[PDB]
Amino acid sequence: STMKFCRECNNILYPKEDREQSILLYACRNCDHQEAADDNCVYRNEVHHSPTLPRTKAVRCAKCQHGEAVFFQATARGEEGMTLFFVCCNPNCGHRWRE
Amino acid sequence: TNDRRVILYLNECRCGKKYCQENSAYTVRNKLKKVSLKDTAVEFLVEYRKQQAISEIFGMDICLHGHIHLNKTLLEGWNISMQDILQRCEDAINSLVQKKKKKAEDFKKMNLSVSECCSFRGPGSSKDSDMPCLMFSSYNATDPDLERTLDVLCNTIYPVLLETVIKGDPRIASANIIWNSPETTTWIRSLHAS
Amino acid sequence: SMRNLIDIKSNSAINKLVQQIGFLGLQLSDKKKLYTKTLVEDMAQFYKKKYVSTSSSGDFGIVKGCFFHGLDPYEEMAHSVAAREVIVRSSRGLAEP
Amino acid sequence: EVDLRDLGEPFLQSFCKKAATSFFDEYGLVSHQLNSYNFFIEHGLQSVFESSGEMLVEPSFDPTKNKDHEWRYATVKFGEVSVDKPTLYSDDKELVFLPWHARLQNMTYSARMKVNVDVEVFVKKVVILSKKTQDIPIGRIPVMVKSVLCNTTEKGKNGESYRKGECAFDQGGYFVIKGAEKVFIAQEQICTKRLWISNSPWTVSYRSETKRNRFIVRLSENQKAEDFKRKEKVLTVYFLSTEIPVWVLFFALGVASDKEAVDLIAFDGGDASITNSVVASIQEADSVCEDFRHGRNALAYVEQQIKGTKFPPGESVDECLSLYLFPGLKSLTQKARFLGYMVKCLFSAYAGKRKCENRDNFRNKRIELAGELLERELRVHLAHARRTMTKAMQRHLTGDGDLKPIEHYLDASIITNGLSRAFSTGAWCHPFRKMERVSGVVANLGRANPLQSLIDLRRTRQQVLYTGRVGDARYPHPSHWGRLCFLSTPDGENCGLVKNLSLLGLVSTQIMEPVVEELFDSGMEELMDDTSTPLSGKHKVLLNGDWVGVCSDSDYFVADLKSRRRQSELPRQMEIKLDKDDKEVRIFTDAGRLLRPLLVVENLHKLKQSKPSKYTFEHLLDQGILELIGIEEEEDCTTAWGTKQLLKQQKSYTHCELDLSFLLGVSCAIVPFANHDHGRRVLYQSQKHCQQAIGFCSTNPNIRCDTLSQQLFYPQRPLFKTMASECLQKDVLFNGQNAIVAVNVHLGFNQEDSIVMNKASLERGMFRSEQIRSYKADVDSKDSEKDEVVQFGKTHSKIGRVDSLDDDGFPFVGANMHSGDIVIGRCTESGTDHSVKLKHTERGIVQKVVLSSNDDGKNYATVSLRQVRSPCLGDKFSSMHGQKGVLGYIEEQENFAFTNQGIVPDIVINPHAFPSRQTPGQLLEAALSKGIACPMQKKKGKSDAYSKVTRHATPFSTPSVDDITDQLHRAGFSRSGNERVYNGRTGEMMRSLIFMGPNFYQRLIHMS
Ligand SMILES: [Zn+2]
Ligand SMILES: [Zn+2]
Ligand SMILES: [Zn+2]
Repeated sequence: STMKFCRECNNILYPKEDREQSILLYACRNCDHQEAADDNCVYRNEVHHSPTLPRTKAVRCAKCQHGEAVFFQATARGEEGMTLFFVCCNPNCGHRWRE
Repeated sequence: TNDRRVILYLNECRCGKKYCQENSAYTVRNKLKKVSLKDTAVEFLVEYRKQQAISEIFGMDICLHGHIHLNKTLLEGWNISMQDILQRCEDAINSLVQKKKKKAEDFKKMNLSVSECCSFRGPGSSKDSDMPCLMFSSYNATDPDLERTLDVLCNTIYPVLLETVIKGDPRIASANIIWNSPETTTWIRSLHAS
Repeated sequence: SMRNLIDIKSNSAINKLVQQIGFLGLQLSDKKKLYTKTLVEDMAQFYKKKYVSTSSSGDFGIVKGCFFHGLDPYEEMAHSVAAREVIVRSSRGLAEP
Repeated sequence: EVDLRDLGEPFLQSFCKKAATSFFDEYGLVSHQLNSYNFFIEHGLQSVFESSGEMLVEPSFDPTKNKDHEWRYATVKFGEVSVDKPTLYSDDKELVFLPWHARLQNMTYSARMKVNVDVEVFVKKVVILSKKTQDIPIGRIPVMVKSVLCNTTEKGKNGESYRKGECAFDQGGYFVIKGAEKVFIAQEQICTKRLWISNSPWTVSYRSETKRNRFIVRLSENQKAEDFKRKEKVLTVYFLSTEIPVWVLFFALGVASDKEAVDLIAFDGGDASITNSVVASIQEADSVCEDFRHGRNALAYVEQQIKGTKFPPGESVDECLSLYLFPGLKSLTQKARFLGYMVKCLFSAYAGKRKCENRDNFRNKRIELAGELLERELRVHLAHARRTMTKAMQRHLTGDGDLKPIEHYLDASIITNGLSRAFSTGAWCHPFRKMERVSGVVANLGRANPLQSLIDLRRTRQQVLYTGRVGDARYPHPSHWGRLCFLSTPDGENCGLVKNLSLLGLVSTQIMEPVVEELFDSGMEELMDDTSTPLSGKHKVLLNGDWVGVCSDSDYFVADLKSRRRQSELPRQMEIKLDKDDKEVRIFTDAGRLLRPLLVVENLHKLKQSKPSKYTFEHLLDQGILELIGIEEEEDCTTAWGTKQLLKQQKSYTHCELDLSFLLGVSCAIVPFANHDHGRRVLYQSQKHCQQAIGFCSTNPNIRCDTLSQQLFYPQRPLFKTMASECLQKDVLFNGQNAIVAVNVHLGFNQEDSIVMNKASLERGMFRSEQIRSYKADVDSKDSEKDEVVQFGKTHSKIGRVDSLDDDGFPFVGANMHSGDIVIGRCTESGTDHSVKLKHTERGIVQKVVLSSNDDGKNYATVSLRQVRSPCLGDKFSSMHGQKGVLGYIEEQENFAFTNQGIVPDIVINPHAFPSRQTPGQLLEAALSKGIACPMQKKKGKSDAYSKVTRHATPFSTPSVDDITDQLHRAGFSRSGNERVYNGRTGEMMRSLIFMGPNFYQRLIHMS
């Protein structure tokens, strides 16, 4: 939602709809001035939000010789239902393998 | 908070299925781990236009249409459907106005979760309509007299849409899978020698 | 001489001697719960004092040096906040027993 | 010369040593105390008294004509204040007055203030002695020693510095209040004149210590929480009441329209929450008043300042009150812009782009020394004096009697008693609430060392606000680097709240001679006189938290400001702060920052080209080689760790520090090998054991009449050298003797941290001390009330023991006063004794008898006893490393282990003390000193053989193990530090090699 302003008073515009033509139009509240709208959105929020996954430490990896591979529940495109996969938290791993 | 914890042991072996233990470890978490609606959202757009012709109601009670867009990858990651979201939203908004609350949301619409609405996002986001679900309406004030004083009443039910739960028990605060090392270095157990 | 003045088995006084022939170790963490997280975050930031101007190896809170060979001023300051926190912890309160 | 090599490290380290010793030659170590008191006397005393014109409305009556309001409303005003040097106001040729007179006579070393008041009450508004009021007595203010008022400062060295009131160790930053030596402690306050951003209700804040009508803008309050409301900005409480929304205070100040107020704030655009917040602000604004219609339709809502206030701010509550917001700003078209800047700061803090204000970061803190504290106390007692005076002027309505305007109404004893109780009681005025009191201020001055006085004169103190999450208020914060000390602190009730000012630390005083016009010559376009919106993304230049202009390309502008400061064209105590992210420039001309000097890496290096044999510090601040830098300015400077090798590895440095051991305090910087010990041990040594060791006392013991003066016989300096002890050149910073220490098992007497000495060494004078205690009494004047006369006499009728008393009531000057005798004969004429007597444990030879008095004849008596003590079998000692013990066993000489030269140790300690307590610095110190004091063989030819000798155990720059062990190889001894001994009983070879070598030990007070 970008703010819009009046061309006579340069105050903030107030959206206001009369159902004579089924049309939205921005109106000013200062003098009397009105004009026709262009956009659609009356309000926009983008509310907010603009590891705690379980780890093991006793399994072989592919690249690094570590025990860790974090496992979370997934349902992949070639998988089925509940599946587990193992990629090490080391960035040397980079590889996702099935059991 | 010490009066609320419960430890759960799970020992049903089968002996040789090879990671049936860790599959047992996590599905019982999946039945209990709480996920909500307010976490997977991105934005929230009410808009008088784009559904003027979709407003087919003979007296024109329908003007405002609040989108609540999701993010696709988290809805596709944890295997969360879209129609069960409709199920869990509709029955909750029914079963809480059946509760003695108000008569403010009796005429809730809760239309459909579509995963592709339209080429939206006038104010700059520039995405291509990826889970824009729950495209509701709020015609409670039939023949809406004032546009701005009705938009605020479409912002007293957006919170109760955000605060609902999708997959998991509503009573559970958390659930954690930890401690692959039962030796004597850890806390008090009932059994572990084996 | 060092076999005969120290009890070999005890964990209490076998790391004290590595703090003066070996290295100290982990002097800073956010789990030593008396100084707040802000002190940790700007002590991590203060590693611009010739530690980012020259290096990025090692880490803040890790001292690679020992008491016998001496501490250059950053890890001396980190050791000072650690010893200060132990003084504050073992000094305050104690009326609960 | 651009390489900066070829004038390398022996030149640069020599220059750093010369610069540091010239620093202490110019400033000393009590510089800040003296500067703040001197500034108060020179400027702030006259600055306090300019208050008002003293109107008087005299409301008593109106029934009748002869008691109408027909007697004249008076007028009187203050002029100049004149402060004398302190004199002893006796009749028949008054005398000059000294601090030793004040100590020995139990009076206050104070000076008289005289004010040039003018009064011109004159009957012309009924329906003069401006002259003859030049010198009016107004209180008596105490005087700091070595001030611009003390009489011990006009002569430099050998005219008459020898007066009768001196020591060669005293530098005098103290007071004398009724016989006692008082000393202020530096307080710590928040830096006002700065915007402060909270986050629990999001309430960005414009503080002002003066002008107690000043406001905050708060965005995280919605007034309700039913379903939810949008966060809207309310300009909350403004005149200690009267909340207003933000837009009424926009259109009261004459904003033309919207979309310029959005450009006055000028946030990012997008970030919906911000624009939702401001449209909710407008929608809240028009709900309480129809604004922006006339010049009075919006300004008329500013109405709560009239009746709904509870406290109407003066008379004419209108646009006259618009000089209660932002007095440093001059017209409304800048005040509107500064309100927009405040709101932009709040919005930028909400989105996580500007971090909130951390209180314990010392760039947000101003330290109040003696000047500001005397400001505060004198304002309190002067306001009480003004009220007490104007109530006294009103009692003479319509009949004069005693009308002489002065010396009948203005009582000096009010301010006198006030300033006396402030020092004597500790009831110090709180800096905020003008009715309560605070306590953690002026204390006593220790005298046991000459180092305890130095430590006691350099301290700063955080108060206790409330114990609910004080946060990091007792932990070293990275802004302490170079200014306060991060090793030494007290422990206990105030661990980490009292901090020690470092060696090279300095405190700014004030900058007069205003510098707004001085900034135009490098950039600094001036601020406009209309909203409009011509303001680009140009940087902002604030002056003490005040818009005075706007510049662009600030990377050149602050470079030119620093170049004008280094050429001695801008004042030296001015910080230049370039914030590149927030697009902002701050300039500080403030009273109470913390400054320290640094080497500027010049591109020409005049030291190569000129080379004189002298460098005054005023001279090195003119060529810009050194530079006084605050805390704000330093974080924009990448500083190396010394010329040693570190300014030679690169050229990415813009400054250099003189040496790294100047980071520490006055008492921690002289400890050998001080970065090798555990931090707890260095805290012990540098806070308690250095302050207690027996050593030097004074260089005129005939005048110090105090309880328990103590002193050694043969004090010494250590064998090693540190940087700070060499630049300071005070051998009174070391109080102990160079004992020889061998680590070995004795027969079981040195267990559990106990030590074993040598009786032969004790009999040649080693550690032999000498104490002097003083006994005091008093009686009235001579005969007056202004029988109970307890006049000092003998009373020959044999009350107690009178073998040594004379006829006057006091003993003679060679007596041998015993376990329990009569020490002062304070007996009356016929009644029983009131005489002072010794208790069970005091005795000794009489040293002197001092008999002084007071103004009202209050005769004072002083008797000092002397004793000589050798250290007994219960006394306590310690090393330089927090390694203390008790002397448990004194051993005869021929039983110690002896080397092939026949050397015997003086102190033997247990080897179970070292692997646990983690002090290898004591072993390294012993090896270093043993390598110093030994001779050096193979001296014939090829060298003078005594020039590659290390004597420097500077703390953060210390010799390596290979240096020490190769020195011990050169001196002839074994490389491992050990030494072969033979036993003193069996006489044959002890199998285990013994570690020996000298160490500086200390002897502590509270003997037993
Ligand atoms: Zn208009
Ligand atoms: Zn791998
Ligand atoms: Zn949508």
